Amino acid sequence: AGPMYDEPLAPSGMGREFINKERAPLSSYVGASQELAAFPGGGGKEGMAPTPWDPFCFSELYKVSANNPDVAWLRESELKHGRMAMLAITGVMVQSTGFHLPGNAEVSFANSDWVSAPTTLPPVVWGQVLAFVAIAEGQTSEGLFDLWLGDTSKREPGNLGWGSGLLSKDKKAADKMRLKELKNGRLAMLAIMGVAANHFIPGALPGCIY
Amino acid sequence: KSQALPFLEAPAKLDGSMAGDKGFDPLNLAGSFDINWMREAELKHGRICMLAWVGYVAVDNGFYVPFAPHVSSLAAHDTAVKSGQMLFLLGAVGVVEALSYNAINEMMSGQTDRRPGDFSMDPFKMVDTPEKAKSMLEKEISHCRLAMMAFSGVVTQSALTGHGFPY
Amino acid sequence: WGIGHSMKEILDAHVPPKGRLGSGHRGLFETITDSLHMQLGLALASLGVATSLVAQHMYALPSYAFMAKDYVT
Amino acid sequence: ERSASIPFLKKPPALDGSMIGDVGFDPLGFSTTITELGGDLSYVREAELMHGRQAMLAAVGMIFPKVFGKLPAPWTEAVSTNPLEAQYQLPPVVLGQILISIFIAEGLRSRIVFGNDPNYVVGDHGFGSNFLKGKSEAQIADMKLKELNNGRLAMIAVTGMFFQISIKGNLWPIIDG
Amino acid sequence: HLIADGRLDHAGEFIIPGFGFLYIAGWIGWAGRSYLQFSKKTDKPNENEIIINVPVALGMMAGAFIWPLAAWKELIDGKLLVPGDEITVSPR
Amino acid sequence: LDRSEAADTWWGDKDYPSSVVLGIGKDVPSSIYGVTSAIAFSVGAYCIAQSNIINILSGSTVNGFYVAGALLVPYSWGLHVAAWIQKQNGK
Ligand code: CLA
Ligand SMILES: CC(=O)O[C@H]1CC(C)(C)C(=C=C/C(C)=C/C=C/C(C)=C/C=C/C=C(C)/C=C/C=C(\C)C(=O)C[C@@]23O[C@]2(C)C[C@@H](O)CC3(C)C)[C@](C)(O)C1
Ligand SMILES: CC1=C(/C=C/C(C)=C/C=C/C(C)=C/C=C/C=C(C)/C=C/C=C(C)/C=C/C2=C(C)CCCC2(C)C)C(C)(C)CCC1
Ligand SMILES: CC1=C(/C=C/C(C)=C/C=C/C(C)=C\C=C\C=C(C)\C=C\C=C(C)\C=C\C2=C(C)CCCC2(C)C)C(C)(C)CCC1
Repeated sequence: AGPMYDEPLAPSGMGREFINKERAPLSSYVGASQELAAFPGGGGKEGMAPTPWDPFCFSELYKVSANNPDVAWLRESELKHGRMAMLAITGVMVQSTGFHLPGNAEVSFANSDWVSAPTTLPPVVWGQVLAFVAIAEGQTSEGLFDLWLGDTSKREPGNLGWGSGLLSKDKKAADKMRLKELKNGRLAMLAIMGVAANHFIPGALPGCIY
Repeated sequence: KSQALPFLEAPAKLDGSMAGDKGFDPLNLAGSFDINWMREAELKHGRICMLAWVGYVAVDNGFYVPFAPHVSSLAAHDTAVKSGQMLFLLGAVGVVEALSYNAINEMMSGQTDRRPGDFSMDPFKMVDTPEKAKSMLEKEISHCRLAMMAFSGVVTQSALTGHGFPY
Repeated sequence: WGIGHSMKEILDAHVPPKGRLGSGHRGLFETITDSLHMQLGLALASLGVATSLVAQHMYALPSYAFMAKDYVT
Repeated sequence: ERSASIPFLKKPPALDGSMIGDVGFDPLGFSTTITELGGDLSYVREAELMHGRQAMLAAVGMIFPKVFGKLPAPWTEAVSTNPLEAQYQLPPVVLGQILISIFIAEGLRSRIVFGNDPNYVVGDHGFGSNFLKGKSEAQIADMKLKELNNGRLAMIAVTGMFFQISIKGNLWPIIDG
Repeated sequence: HLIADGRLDHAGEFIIPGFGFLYIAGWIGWAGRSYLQFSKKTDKPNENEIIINVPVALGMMAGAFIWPLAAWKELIDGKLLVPGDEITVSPR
Repeated sequence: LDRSEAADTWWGDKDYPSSVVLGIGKDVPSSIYGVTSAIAFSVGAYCIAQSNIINILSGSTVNGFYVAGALLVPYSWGLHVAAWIQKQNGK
């Protein structure tokens, strides 16, 4: 009695109807990429392909069980990883040039080794960073168990409310900006993990400079 | 409206029903937890501070029992502990405090109409009627609060500098 | 006295969200306090675990004098 | 609703003034839990009377050995006048024979203690009961209350005595050494 | 002495043979499952189990070489698992 | 304690538990719960760090006021759970 092939093991009157309701499809999410559909014949335009990419079909694994996450949760996690990786790749690129904050007797921000850069700082300096991340990731996360089971109502995936007003009013341009976000995030994820892999095993990224 | 803080109104639980109600509760602690426990604790602290203040003052102005060590009230605690009388008084107050466990349980559960800080000590029927009870309870709680602050000042001055009844 | 906890209340209101563990631990207080066999089983399981623990710990950390050299005991 | 002994605590539900020496003194509620269980207070009252009588006898017999005298001393010359030392200094004959006397007395009492006698009055073993024939029921209650009060006092006194002899070795107003 | 904890310095001891066995065992299980799916649709499944239709059975053995993709596809299409209330279960 | 003397605390149908589960703390505001939780966690972490990490714990000299306060970390956990419960209860 729902999209799932099986009724949820959660009982009736205590969640079953909440899990087993209709859920939005992957096609209604701004993630399609023209580059994958960049070949003669079939193809897309404006940086978006006509269909999304999912060879392993992780998006529609909810139909097997509600243990697996919903596409809302997956988009939330994708945007989170992309944003974190964008900040991370920008940080390593800026730090490796040698630019650093002034410092004083107590703190010395002079370290180009991005892997061991946090280790040089005093306990307080990185403690504040980790505490801020811990509080914010945990305060901004409300209704994420709702995005897992699929109820994109209270929370939109990726909309923390930070600067959401600058999104254009036109649907086409808003989707264009969201797609630019997703593409840059995915590129930054690949870049930061490639630099990390190059560091751990040399030669993983031949174009490396760090 | 709260009288102590005239920029905001008093909580729902401070209603005059209790003695010494100036509408002072900026933190809503008595709205967060039962107010009878608060009043009983306030009374107990104040009585202990009243007796502590007068005892400190007398021991500093020479008032000792026969067979007692002539020592300032600052070191009176240590010397009385060494003598052992401290533990006897500990047992004496512990009896009343366990009876106070029972009394507080009955008060909060409503098994009896016990007022907070009430052990039914009225040899002279000083408050056998309602208006006498209101007046004498307001006067006590005032003395409780004042002596609490006064003894905090005294003992501290004594532990900080000097000695004697004045400080 | 008033202070303390109610095991019935604790068990009844320990239920995770969205019915993960069904209705939770509702009725377990009633079944345990009514059935002596469940209590006996819990006690026997705990005591068997404790007996295995003492067996595993006496040889590893002997507490009695000269027992380590007494191999038969 | 409130105890007459502790006027800021509830009256014990079990105690209702139908017993000698009832002043509502039961903070812990032994009578209350016994009544919830189903038993009566006859056992505790009779045990109270037993302990009180024994404490009175013990108090007098502990102030005596060193007051009016340690007997004519046929054999008690060697037994120390210190009461806590005398117990470990009684001879085998006297010790065993006091033991068997109290044993036969207690064994005789045990049947009427744990029996189902409905006419049994608590603390009525028939020993010296002839004097109660003359007196009236109000006087009987007064005399039983006096007995209970004396036993209650002696239970605590003795307890003090024993500890004073143990830790100080002498009572303050008497038994100078 | 063989070290089986995950270190790739000693991969050949357990990790590589482990994946080899997993592939072969999944091959066997997939061939069996697919033959059962065929044989049930037949008019006489009971006799098809004890007298194997070898011409199609060999086909299933061959086709089971690509079982990890076939299993994933059937899982996504909801044809690997039978729903839960279509399988007998005893009185609880 | 009898079976009858127990409030109905089961909340499986609801999305959040009732404030009755907090016991004496049922009436405590969520803001007070949260701020006290933060203070408790900070103080307990400080006490544990000064007892064990910053100074290696020596048997001869242990402060005691650092052993106390280390228990506030579980207390901080309970306080922030109760803060969430009161926030969802709107109390
Ligand atoms: C009354 C019981 C008792 C006694 C007499 C001692 C005595 C001793 N302990 Mg302690 N200890 C106890 C209980 C006790 N312990 C308990 C319950 C624990 C927790 C398991 C410990 C854990 C412990 C450790 C790990 C160590 C000692 C050590 C010591 C020595 C110095 C301690 C000191 O100076 O503290 C002075 C402190 C005070 C006067 C105030 C203490 C007040 C506490 C914190 C109140 C709260 C208690 C809490 C609610 C109970 C639960 C435990 C909780 C902390 C998890 C001394 C021999 C040290 C030693 O001998 O090393 C060789 C040492 O390393 N103890
Ligand atoms: C054949 C035969 O005999 O039939 C019997 C039958 C029958 C019915 C039984 C009879 C009876 C009556 C009997 C048996 C009467 C017995 C009476 C008896 C033997 C009564 C002692 C009381 C002692 C008390 C209260 C002690 C208080 C003690 C206290 C409070 C103290 O002194 C305290 C103190 O000590 C401390 C703790 C420490 C010291 O530092 C200080 C002091 C000293 C102050 C008959 C009719 O007579 C005869
Ligand atoms: C049928 C039945 C029954 C029975 C049951 C049983 C018999 C059971 C048993 C069980 C068991 C017998 C269990 C056990 C378990 C265990 C566990 C679960 C453990 C854990 C552990 C831990 C957690 C640990 C940790 C740690 C520490 C703390 C330290 C060191 C390190 C480590 C990590 C080790 C009953 C009666 C109930 C009734 C109903 C039905
Ligand atoms: C790496 C490694 C390791 C680890 C491991 C682990 C930790 C594992 C886990 C595992 C797990 C935890 C698993 C789970 C699972 C689950 C499930 C749920 C399953 C399912 C399945 C199925 C269903 C199947 C099916 C099929 C197919 C597909 C083929 C053939 C036929 C059949 C039908 C059978 C160690 C350390 C040892 C060392 C060595 C290496």
